[PDB]
Amino acid sequence: ERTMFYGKGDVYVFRTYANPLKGLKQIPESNFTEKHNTIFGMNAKVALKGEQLLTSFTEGDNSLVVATDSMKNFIQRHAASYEGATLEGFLQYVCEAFLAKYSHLDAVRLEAKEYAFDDIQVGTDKGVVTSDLVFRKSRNEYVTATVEVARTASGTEVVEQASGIADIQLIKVSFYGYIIDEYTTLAEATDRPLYIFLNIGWAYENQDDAKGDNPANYVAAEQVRDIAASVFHTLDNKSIQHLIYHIGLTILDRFPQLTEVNFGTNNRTWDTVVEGFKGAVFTEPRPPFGFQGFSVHQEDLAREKASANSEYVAL
Amino acid sequence: ERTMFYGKGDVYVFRTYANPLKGLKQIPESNFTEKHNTIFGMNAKVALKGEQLLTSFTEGDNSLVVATDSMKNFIQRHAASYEGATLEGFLQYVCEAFLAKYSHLDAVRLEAKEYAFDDIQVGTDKGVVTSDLVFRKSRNEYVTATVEVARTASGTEVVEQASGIADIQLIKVSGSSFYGYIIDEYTTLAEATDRPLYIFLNIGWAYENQDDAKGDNPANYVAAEQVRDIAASVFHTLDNKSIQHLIYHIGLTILDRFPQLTEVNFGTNNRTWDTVVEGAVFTEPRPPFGFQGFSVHQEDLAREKASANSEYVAL
Amino acid sequence: ERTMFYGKGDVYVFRTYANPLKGLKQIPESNFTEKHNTIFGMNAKVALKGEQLLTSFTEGDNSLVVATDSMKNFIQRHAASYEGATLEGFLQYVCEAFLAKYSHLDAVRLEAKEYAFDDIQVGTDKGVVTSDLVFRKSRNEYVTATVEVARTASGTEVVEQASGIADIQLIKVSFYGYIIDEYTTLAEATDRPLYIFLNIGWAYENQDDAKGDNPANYVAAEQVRDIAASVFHTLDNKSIQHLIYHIGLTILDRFPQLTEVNFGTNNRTWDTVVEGTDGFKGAVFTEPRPPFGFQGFSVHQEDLAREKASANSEYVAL
Amino acid sequence: ERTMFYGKGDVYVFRTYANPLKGLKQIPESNFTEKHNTIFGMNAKVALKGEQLLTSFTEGDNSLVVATDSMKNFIQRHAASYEGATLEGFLQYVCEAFLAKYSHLDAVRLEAKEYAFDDIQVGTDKGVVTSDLVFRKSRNEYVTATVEVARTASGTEVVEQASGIADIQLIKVSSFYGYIIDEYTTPLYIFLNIGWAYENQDDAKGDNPANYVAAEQVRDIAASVFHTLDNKSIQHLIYHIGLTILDRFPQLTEVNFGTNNRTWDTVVEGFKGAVFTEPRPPFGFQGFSVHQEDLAREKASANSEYVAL
Repeated sequence: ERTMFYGKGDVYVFRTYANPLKGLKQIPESNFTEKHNTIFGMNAKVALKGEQLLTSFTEGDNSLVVATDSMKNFIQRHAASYEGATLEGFLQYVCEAFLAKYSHLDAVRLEAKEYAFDDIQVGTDKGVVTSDLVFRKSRNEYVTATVEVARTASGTEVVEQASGIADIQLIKVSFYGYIIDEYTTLAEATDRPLYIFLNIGWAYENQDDAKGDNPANYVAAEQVRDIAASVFHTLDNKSIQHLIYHIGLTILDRFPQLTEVNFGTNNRTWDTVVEGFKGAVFTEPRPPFGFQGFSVHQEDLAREKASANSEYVAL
Repeated sequence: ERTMFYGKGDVYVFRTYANPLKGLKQIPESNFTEKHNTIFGMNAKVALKGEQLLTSFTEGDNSLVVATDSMKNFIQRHAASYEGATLEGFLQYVCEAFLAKYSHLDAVRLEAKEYAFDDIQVGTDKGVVTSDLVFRKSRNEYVTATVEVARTASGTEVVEQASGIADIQLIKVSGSSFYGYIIDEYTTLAEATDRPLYIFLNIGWAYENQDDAKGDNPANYVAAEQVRDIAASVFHTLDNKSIQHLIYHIGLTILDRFPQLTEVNFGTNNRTWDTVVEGAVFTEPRPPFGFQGFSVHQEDLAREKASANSEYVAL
Repeated sequence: ERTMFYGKGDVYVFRTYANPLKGLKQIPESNFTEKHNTIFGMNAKVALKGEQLLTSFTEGDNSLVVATDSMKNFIQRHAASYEGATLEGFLQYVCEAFLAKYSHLDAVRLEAKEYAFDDIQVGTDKGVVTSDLVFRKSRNEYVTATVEVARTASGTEVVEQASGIADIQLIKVSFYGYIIDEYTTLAEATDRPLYIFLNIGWAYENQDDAKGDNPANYVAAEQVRDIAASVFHTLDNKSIQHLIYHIGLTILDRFPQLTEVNFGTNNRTWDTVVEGTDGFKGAVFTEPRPPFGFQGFSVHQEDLAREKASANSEYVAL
Repeated sequence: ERTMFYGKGDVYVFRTYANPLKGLKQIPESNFTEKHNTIFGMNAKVALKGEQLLTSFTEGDNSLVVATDSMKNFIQRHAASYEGATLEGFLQYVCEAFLAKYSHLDAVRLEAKEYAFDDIQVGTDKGVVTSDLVFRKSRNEYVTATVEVARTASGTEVVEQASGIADIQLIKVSSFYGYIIDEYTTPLYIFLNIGWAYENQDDAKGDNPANYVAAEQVRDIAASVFHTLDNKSIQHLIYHIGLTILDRFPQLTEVNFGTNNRTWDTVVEGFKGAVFTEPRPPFGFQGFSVHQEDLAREKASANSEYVAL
């Protein structure tokens, strides 16, 4: 069962004026209901797979090798012909196109990181308004997706689909009961603002929903980001663990078409230098960071809603 | 003169609930008139100078050495006692405090890079509103400042003061030109009446009256956010003929809005996108970047306003 | 099948004067036979797992929660007590120790990236020699390892063991036959020096070999790096694909106790600006646009056996 | 007196088989006496200056603008024609060539960061030897240089020349006391950037390699002094590194330093059985220059503790 694949990474693709994403589900946690797609940009990574690639390694035979530069061209050209509005839709489109073109391949995997842009405010004769010409390149959180399509008995299918928002970094300016033993740090505890990094991902029950053909069924990463921020703001969390459980429940509650929500976190909380948070001064800690990995599923939500003592609440 | 200084860098200092910056000058290019300072954070770098530091190098004599760790403590404790609202004000406060404490120092230099946070929107029972609890760590543009103070016979004086906004990254999809340049055997670049323009801007300014940067009269304090908004507004409105042309007009506009400034300076970078599918689809270019250094002064603005040939316009 | 773990990352741990690794297998591709371990340093990442952690998430109950800071202390203290000489040995030692201490855990995973130091040459009254005092922090290739241990009904077992060398970046200052279609770039090809990034990993048939208790059976990442460089130097490769197959075969040949070698590559080859006047003499190159070729591949002992049984094999070793 | 320049950065330029640098001065701190230049690569950054560039900013008039893309082409082509062996020589050559081509320029500034490669050992039928074909891209310390050339009534002159080695990171597995104690008071690992200046700037061109100071030699001096000296601080250490460099290379007028203190925190006290970890981010730093006058004074002073191999 050998590992075998090859492809091209850092395939930057910037499509201008892609079809707008409109008609997303209205939720209390967010005002985000459309994504204009004036810039539809990403960093794409494609990998090709198939048993027929073996001799390209074992014999240096390039006869069945699609050149990696050609894969780059293929992706960039398909960005021009794509008529949809979502990252997942674009990746599925491209995967399927590779398989239609190259019969000797059996699977194609696309991973993408959004090359994100913010709308900005500019002063005009009409007052201060949102620019339709100039955008800020954002180095903050960005949308992610992965689609892998493989051949099936009848054609092809998505065998892996991931959607997410990466690099959310939030601090709240307003934890006890752990195991205590010989490994516990012998120093007094101080209160600091909880500072967290979150990567949040989700999975669809019907993967076609990720294509955005019916945007009422598409989950925009920006909505998930807004849910996470809203829950962080409102909940009196007992821990990051407890917080992400409630963020996940809320996402599943707003989007019943999702089967699960997953998290990867960092705790990045500052160290106290001067105790206050009025008048307080903090600084960066030593490098070690706490982290959590956790998935929440519809079964968890159904259990909470059926429970007599659940603490789960939603707007 | 010998080079000689020492200090502490990466002195992260995060003060919570500093005095709010309020009452900034209203300008057409911006709606930014206050900075709440719920988090007032920065990465500071301090350097001490003085002829009396020589033997710490030449003889390893630490007698007159303030430990760099002690400098860190000094800065962090002063972050708690500072009652002002601006980066420049804090830096000058600390410089003067070091000089008051340590008579053997001739000069103290503080540099700072803002540790920036964005306000975010959260869903509540009252609808979607700005959170006063949760903030996003921004990896986008950030405020900068430098203050160096030297001892004098009568007391102390500011020998350098700098203010800026760093790492503005903006794209303008279309409208910018680059043609008319030298065509010789080294020229392979095709002239363009319309090419995508991606700019990186660092903008700085100097005050005629340095105490203005302290923010004690905020009507005379120039917030970096206002400068950023002017830059974006000019980028939006001007049909630029190069980044050189663009930054001249940005500089003029800043000087126009803030007559109390003597100069605006630019350290800027430029990178077009390569076209891969003509309309469009673009991709990242090879590494080389254009760059520019330029300063604009009130004399330039006066010249432009009085000239029958000027193309300078302002809201 | 829920995802559920928590831990501490960027646990930098720098042990001085760990037991030296001595007595490695001599091979033609390498002079590396000992690693003195004057500095035995790494960036460690620990994850704790167990069904009993569930209510820490679902109820905010910290009762069975080992504090992440405590995990950091645990690792750092075990770095002082570890008597072995290998990264894999240390990671397994720590995993097992966590499980012995905390009965409510089902599994513990440790990952580590070496915090690498080079020996350097210094002038002294005896001439230019290797310093035993001063070392360069290296930002080049570095050793990697992962060990995950889980509880069983009758003790514990290793459920994952990984060993590797990361971030080898090599150029050779010395490819055709691809599919050609409408997606082919319509430009003439030029010859450039092949420039590759390699991450190489391996697995042991007998996992205890990784502990280094018999160093003759321990595969040092530095030896693997030296094999890779040597094969790159000698082989007339037909592609990166072809190259890594042969690097893998050679590693398997030298170390029969390995079951597989795996690769992750980048093609980082430059673009031509000025064609050389003769070979690469007088040539000038520059960095390409960002897109990079990559390959993922594993080579197994069965591959080596096939090559040795084949009349048409091109495989050769020193 | 406004600021005004423009140019191109991240101009990666990789020349293969440049003229080897051979015949460097033998010194006790180093075995480095030649640099083969099989790869002669750098990241170059060029800036052009000239009063006649004003209207390119003020009027958007590109008539006298050399496109930054063209500057890139200019540098890369001159890498093919350069026949010397040093970074400084290449930069001066390019600066002079820009000024010869474009009369309306007043000054040209080139900065470069070496794109460094290490020689490596490979096993062959002749045993383990240094490869002549395969090299490792080094992410460790690298050579730097800056040359800026401006016009004179009779031709051109160098108005700035800099040479250095950047990002040396060294730990010593083997003091700091006596500092001020007041209310603010509560395994040495150093980062070094070292630069130097020549009395006769033409020595940087390498036409007489006995007078060329290779950054690798300076690196070897720094390491050797770090190894041998019992330092009382990083400040004290860099003074002695600087004195030593000036001693070996009398043709240098000065050596300058930019440092970091990156020393670890102790977690388990030993250094047998000792365990350390990374500290919080704040780092000490120093800036300092040492001059030939300092060395002459040390070499005549009974108070001096300076020693060299």
